[PDB]
Formats: sequence, C-alpha cells, structure tokens
Amino acid sequence: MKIDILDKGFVELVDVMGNDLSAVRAARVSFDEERDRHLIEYLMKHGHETPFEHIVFTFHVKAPIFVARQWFRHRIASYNELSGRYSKLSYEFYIPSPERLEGYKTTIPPERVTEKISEIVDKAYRTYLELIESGVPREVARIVLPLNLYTRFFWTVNARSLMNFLNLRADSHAQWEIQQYALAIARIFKEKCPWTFEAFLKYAYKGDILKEV
Amino acid sequence: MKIDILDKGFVELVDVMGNDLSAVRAARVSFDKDEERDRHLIEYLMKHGHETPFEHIVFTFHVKAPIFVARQWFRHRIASYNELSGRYSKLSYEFYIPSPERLEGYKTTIPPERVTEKISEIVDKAYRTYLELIESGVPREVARIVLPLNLYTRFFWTVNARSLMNFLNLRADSHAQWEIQQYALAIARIFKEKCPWTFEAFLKYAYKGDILKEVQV
Amino acid sequence: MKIDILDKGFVELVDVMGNDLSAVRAARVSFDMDEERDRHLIEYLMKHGHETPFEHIVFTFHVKAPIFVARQWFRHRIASYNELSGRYSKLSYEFYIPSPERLEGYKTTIPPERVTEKISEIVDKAYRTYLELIESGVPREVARIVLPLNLYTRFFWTVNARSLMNFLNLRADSHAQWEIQQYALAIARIFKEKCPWTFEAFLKYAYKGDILKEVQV
Amino acid sequence: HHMKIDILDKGFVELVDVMGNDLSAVRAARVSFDMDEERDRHLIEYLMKHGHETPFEHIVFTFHVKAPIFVARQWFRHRIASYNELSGRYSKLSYEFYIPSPERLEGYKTTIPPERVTEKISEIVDKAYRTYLELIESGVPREVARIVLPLNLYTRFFWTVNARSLMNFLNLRADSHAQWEIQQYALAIARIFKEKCPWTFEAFLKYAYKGDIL
Ligand SMILES: O=c1ccn([C@H]2C[C@H](O)[C@@H](COP(=O)(O)O)O2)c(=O)[nH]1
Ligand SMILES: O=c1ccn([C@H]2C[C@H](O)[C@@H](COP(=O)(O)O)O2)c(=O)[nH]1
Ligand SMILES: O=c1ccn([C@H]2C[C@H](O)[C@@H](COP(=O)(O)O)O2)c(=O)[nH]1
Ligand SMILES: O=c1ccn([C@H]2C[C@H](O)[C@@H](COP(=O)(O)O)O2)c(=O)[nH]1
Repeated sequence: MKIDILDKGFVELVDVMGNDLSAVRAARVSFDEERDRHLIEYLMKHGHETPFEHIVFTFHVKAPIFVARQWFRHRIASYNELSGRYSKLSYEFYIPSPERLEGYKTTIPPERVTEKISEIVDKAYRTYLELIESGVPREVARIVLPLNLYTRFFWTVNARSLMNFLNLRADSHAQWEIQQYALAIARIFKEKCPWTFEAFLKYAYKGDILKEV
Repeated sequence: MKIDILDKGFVELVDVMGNDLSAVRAARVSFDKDEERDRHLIEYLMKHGHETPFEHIVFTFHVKAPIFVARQWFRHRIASYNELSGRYSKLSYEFYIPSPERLEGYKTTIPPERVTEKISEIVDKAYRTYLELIESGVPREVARIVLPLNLYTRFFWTVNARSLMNFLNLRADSHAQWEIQQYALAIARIFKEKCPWTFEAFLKYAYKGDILKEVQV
Repeated sequence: MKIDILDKGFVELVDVMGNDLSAVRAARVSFDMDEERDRHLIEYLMKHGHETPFEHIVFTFHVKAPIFVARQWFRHRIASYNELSGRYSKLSYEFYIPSPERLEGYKTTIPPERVTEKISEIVDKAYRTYLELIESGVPREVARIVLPLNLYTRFFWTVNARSLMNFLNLRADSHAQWEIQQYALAIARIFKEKCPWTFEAFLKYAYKGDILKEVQV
Repeated sequence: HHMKIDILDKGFVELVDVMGNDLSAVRAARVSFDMDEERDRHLIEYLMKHGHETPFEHIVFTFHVKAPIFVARQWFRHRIASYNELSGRYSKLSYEFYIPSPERLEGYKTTIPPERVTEKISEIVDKAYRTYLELIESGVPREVARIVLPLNLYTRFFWTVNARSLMNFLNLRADSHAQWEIQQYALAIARIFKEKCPWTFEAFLKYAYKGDIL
C-alpha cells in the first residue's frame, strides 16, 4: 500500500504488527466482535491508551526536509534517514503548485512564485554539483541545498503514538504540506485498524480535518 | 513458543514484526536478499554502535512472573506494558516458592528444606487472610496489600530489538537476581530464533553480560 | 519542604530547576522572542495544547511509600528513578496499616478495627519470618519475598512539569487508588508552590482529573 | 548559568540552567543501600565503571543553542531530551548563515581555491535569501517562502537534557567520525558538562567515553 503526496513524495506501508485485536488482547492480558468492539470504544473514551501500544507500523516516507524537521520532533518513535553527507543527493525538490497560494492575495501571480522557487532550486543544485566536481566533500557542499529537498526515511511507531501524531498533524493549524502526509498516514491506519480508528475519531481525536474527509 | 520459568512462570511469544532483514532495509532506507552482504551489514552496524536500525524489529511477549521480578523488569522504560490489575481482579493462589536447590552454595542454620517450609507457610497464611478479607467485604485494592512479593502476576511486553538487547545486557548477567536471569535466558532463546544474525552479532560485538556466552541459546 | 502521607510515608522536594518563566523563555524562542504578558502566555500555551515548553521545568522528589503504590507510580516511564534495594539492604519494620476510616463507606462483615487487626497480624508474622530467614543465612534477595506489598520503600523521582501534569491527570483522580491519590495531592501542592502560574493554568485548561478542583493545593 | 561558548562563525552554546551536580548522583545512588568526599567520588567512578547510569539522570541541564539547520537536524535525533526551536513558519528569519572558512577545506585538494568555495557559498546563500525576502514582501506565507533557504541557515533552540543522556550524545557527536561542525558543538557541550560535573565528567572520560576527540 502506497500513497503519493505533494509533487514527488510518498508514504508507503512497510510492515505492521497486530490489529484491533492486539489492543483487546493486551487490555485483558490474555493469550466476539461486539464484545471486543465495545472494549476498544470503552478504552478509547476513558483515556486508557497503553493497550494500543501493542500495535506497531513501519512506514517508508519520502518528504521534503522542512516537513521532516517537523515530523522528527515526535520522539516516541524510531527513525532511519538517508545520509546526505554520505551519498550523492538526488535532484528531488518540492515545487509547490500554484493552488498552494490559493486564498492568499499576492503581489505577483502564484505561478510566478512557483517559477522563482524552481529557479533557486536549480541554481542551488548546480552550485552543489559544481562544488562536488571541484572536490568539495558532500557533507559540506550540500549545505547550500534548500529546505524543499526531498529526503526518505523509515518510521516505526505504535498506534498510541501514531494517534498522538494525527492529533497534532491532522489539524488545520499544522502546515498544509505535513497535513497531507498525515491524511495518508490516517488512511493506512484506518485500513489496518478500522475499529481502533473509528473509536479514535469519535472519542479521542482532537484534530479537525479527519472529521471531514 | 512458550517456555516455563521457575515453578509457575513462563515466557510466551505473542507476536513479532520483521526479522534480521528489517534492520538491513531500515539501515539502507530501501523497501524491496543477499545473505552474505546482509549478515555482513548486521555485524557492521553492531560493531560500530549503530543500533537504530534494530529498533524496527518488534516483539510482543506474554509473561507470568513474581511481582519482585516484575518490579525489576518494569524498570526498562523503552517498552510497553499491560499488567493484570490486583485492584480490579481476584488474585489467584499462585506464588513463587524457592526450591531447596535455590539455597545451594549457601551455609544456613537450617536445612534448605526448612526454608521452603517457612516460606510456604507464611504465603499460605497471608493468602488465607486475604480471602477472609474479600468475603468480609473489604475492597480488593486494599485486601491484596497483605499478599507477599512472590505473588505471580502476568503482563504483555512489547519491545523493539534494540531495547531488548539492552535488557539482556543487564538481566542476562550473573549480577542480576537469579530469578530474572532465568527469564532473560528465555527471552534470549526466542530472540535467537527470530533474529539469529542480529543475536550472533550482538553476542560478538555488543553484549555486556556474562552468561549468554557460556550457556547455549 | 516535607509532606506526610498515610501513616509513615512522605513526599519531600529534593531539587528544582527553573520555574514558570523557564517555560516562558522556551516558548518565546519560536517567535524569535515581556512581563505581565508572560503570565498570559502560559495560559495561552496551556489552553491551546502547547505542552512542550513546560518540559524545561524539572523536579526531584524524595518519596516514601508502600510498594503497591510505588509499582503504580513507576508505570510513568517519562521520568527517572532510583529506589531502595531489597537485595542490597536489610529492610526496616515499616508497613502501611490502613486506619479504620479507610473502609468508611463500605459494608464489611467484620468491624474496621478487625480488618485493621488482621493486616497487622500478617505483617508481623511475615516480618518475623523475614528476620528468621536472614538470621539463618538466607540471602536478602530471597528472604524478602515473604514481605507484603504494604511494605514501605523509598525512591528519588526526577520528572519535568509536563510529565508531572500527566501524572496528576491520572493519579490526582478519584478513579485512582485512594493511597496514590494522597501522594498526588502532595505532589500537586509542591508543584503549585514552585510554578503557580503553570499550575493555575493547568487546572483551568488541561487538568483532566477531579479531586484537584474540589481540594485546595 | 551564564556560560557561553562561540561556535563556527555565528553560532554558540549557552548554559541556561542546571539542576544538581555530582552529589545528586551520589545521593540517588545511595538510596539503594539505605545510605565523605573520598568515598562519594569513589562511588561515582564505581557507577561509571560498571555502567550503572541511572543515578546520573538526576543531573539536568538547559542549553540555549544557535546553529545551522543541518547541524540541528543531526542534533534533534537524540530523543531523550526536550526542545523548543525558532519557528520558520511563525517569524521572519534573519540573514545569518554558516559560511565555511577556507581552512575547513584543508586536507582536500580542490579545483578552485578554498577562498572561491567560500565565495560561491556566500553567493548562493545571498540569492536564496533575497528570493525569500522577495516572496515574503510579495504576500507569500512565511511557511512557504522559507523553503528556498539553504541548510546552512542558523536556527536557535533550547535544550534540556540529563547527564546520562548527555554522555550518550557525546559518545556519538564527540567523535572524529561525525561531521566536523557537529564535533565543534559537541566539544562545547562537553566543556560545560565538565565545568558543572567534574567528577562525573572525569569518570566518564576514563570508563565510558567511547569517542576519540575528548
Ligand atoms: O552524523 C550523522 C549523519 C546523519 N544523521 C541522521 C541525521 C538526519 O536525520 C539524517 C540526514 O543526515 P545527513 O547525513 O544529511 O546529515 O540522518 C545523524 O544523526 N548523524
Ligand atoms: O490504578 C492502577 C492499577 C494498575 N496499574 C498498573 C500498576 C501495575 O503495574 C499493574 C498491577 O497494578 P495493581 O492493580 O495490582 O495495583 O498495573 C496502575 O498503574 N494503576
Ligand atoms: O537487581 C536489581 C535491583 C534493583 N532494581 C530496582 C528494582 C526496584 O525498582 C528497586 C528495588 O529492587 P529490589 O532490590 O527490591 O529487587 O530497584 C532492579 O531493577 N534490579
Ligand atoms: O508546525 C510546526 C512548527 C514548528 N515545529 C518545530 C519543527 C522545528 O523543529 C522547529 C521550527 O519549525 P518550522 O516552523 O521552521 O517548520 O519547531 C513543528 O514540528 N511543527
């Protein structure tokens, strides 16, 4: 299962451990859908979230560094990112679409903003390649690359922690770009743990965009 | 996979996510096998202290053990726990009674046999009043306070590979109480079975303990 | 600053780093940044869910409590602990003996004075056997298993303000066992005494328990 | 408090607050045994020797750091810590970037002279910043306009970390195998750690420090 985000990014499921029943089982400490469904809802409305920690996912994410810097602030998880200082960086940058400026009245046409961003990316990237060819080590040359440069990482997180992620990132106050990734994460999560997801939206979700998608 | 520990405890594998290759893919940041090179990478990561890739291998265990063992176990914070509630459940007549062989190598003023008898007696008495209290109408959360530390409890433990190795370093060591050493050995066996390459690399480059290299599996 | 809990327990403040303004500094950095606004800033953070700035306030408490209380307390993983060892020290004769009032509000087949009496009996027999075992040469780590969960233990707790507020939401709640509720009240008071604005803001916008909105400090 | 060390061309590491010291570790450790300058210190060495690191968690520090984003990203990977950072989506970012000096290139035979590399990095940074300012004045949201800024832009953050976690940070960053720039900041953190917790620090170097530059 893979979901494309922004112009060249993505979120794909690598592996998963357990399902809704994993939480049920842990809550009873042992080893009827209606009996289980109801327990899941019971645990969710009373704030008993530890049972949901026994469900874990591993995602493979392709995102712009500026989205990554926000994403990595979630410490109750595991990460492994590509090493920019020990591998030639690919020519992958996030170039917003003109619809990204929609709502904002700017001095210049949104499509012009799109153009200026591409320009910087190119000059920056060329300077980079120029630096490497000259013999300047990667760890140094890449420091002139912009924040929209794409990076990839593996993310392992438990269900409780994932729900913490969505409360903060699947919300209109978060930057739009990461919101998009959050929706993708939300969808994959819903697929693997429908019961836990249903209950989350109803009693614990503090966000606002999932209640409308 | 279920292993018996002590007189009434056990270690059982509930679930597991990934294997040795999960660390390999995590380190390369590529979602796609070459034994030689994969194993070589595992050893490399273990040898240079790059433990983050191993956090992508996760286990969920179901454990039955004495409370005095759980208290030491629960000290490992990078893990998830779910234990039976004594304040929300009638506890079962199950306690750890050390075998006479447990005081072997110790000079005592009474036969090891007597120690077992003394321990078994108080336990029996303590449990007795606990029941009298329950029938009497005394709330469980209050009635169970007269129950000794050797009472058995059960929990679910979800821990990633890295954190599990750190557990082995401290518990699968002769300096840890004998009773928890037994559980760590059981953990190690299951760990060895699921991630053989990582385990071997662990023993070879990072394990700080002293028993996992003198006792098979 | 020491507060007595139960019959022989306590909550004592060992050290503290920062205060309400520590959280103010942190949050400021975000906007490249007062005075009376600082107090209003704290409410802004508390009400809109910006908890990270409070992680910069830290506490170290010295706590004496029954083991059955310590075990629930230690479940809070975002903190640091160091406790009295039952295998490295000769445990002292000190157990939690509920007062008759503890049952007040419960129909009991036997008088509260009786329940109270039965607990003491077990405690005494258990400790009795404990000393006998020790006297006989039985290692401390084994001998203590006959001791009940109402035995008092001591530990140091270092935790930040955000994690502390998390502890209060859960323990400073009538759904938690009465014994730990009492400890939570002492912790709440000390926290109120060191970070009045943060605490005040806490009860008003983020506190999810009940007892702290009816009980003072 | 007070302590401040300058790093690179425009960065720094400032000690904001500290809780406890060596004895804090001694005390915490003592509790286990229900329990002298000579003995207390011998204990700290004992704890380090055998790896009993829990006691050092009762020593906490609060730092104020100003460093380029590429260094900060590496830094934020340390999870047992608290952070608060300058927001690129909430404030107009200043014209401050890490410009490697010519000597940073020493040891490397490069086509164009080091001075030149410095020049070219300065130029690209200048164009990127001007485009950033241009889009800002044009009404483009800050969170969107700052995406054209290079990774050598300076950021600022507060860092609250305990001594054990701090020794963990040094084993990885206080090492020649880590980028030079992170090494410099790591060396600064170590200096302050040393000043405030001599015994713990000195024992660290002797029985646990897995690095090679301290
Ligand atoms: O020395 C290093 C190199 C890499 N990374 C992690 C930091 C980033 O999260 C990601 C990209 O690193 P760079 O190689 O580009 O610095 O990998 C580190 O923590 N330390
Ligand atoms: O109110 C409660 C009940 C249970 N537990 C956790 C504590 C122990 O780790 C385990 C068993 O607790 P008891 O119910 O026996 O106290 O579950 C708590 O933290 N708080
Ligand atoms: O080998 C040991 C000794 C102590 N402790 C921690 C466990 C408890 O939190 C407290 C008291 O332990 P006991 O010595 O009573 O087991 O210290 C351990 O985890 N392992
Ligand atoms: O919505 C936000 C804003 C800030 N930050 C954290 C991310 C960085 O560590 C630092 C600055 O982020 P930017 O505002 O530049 O994205 O604060 C987030 O995680 N999410």
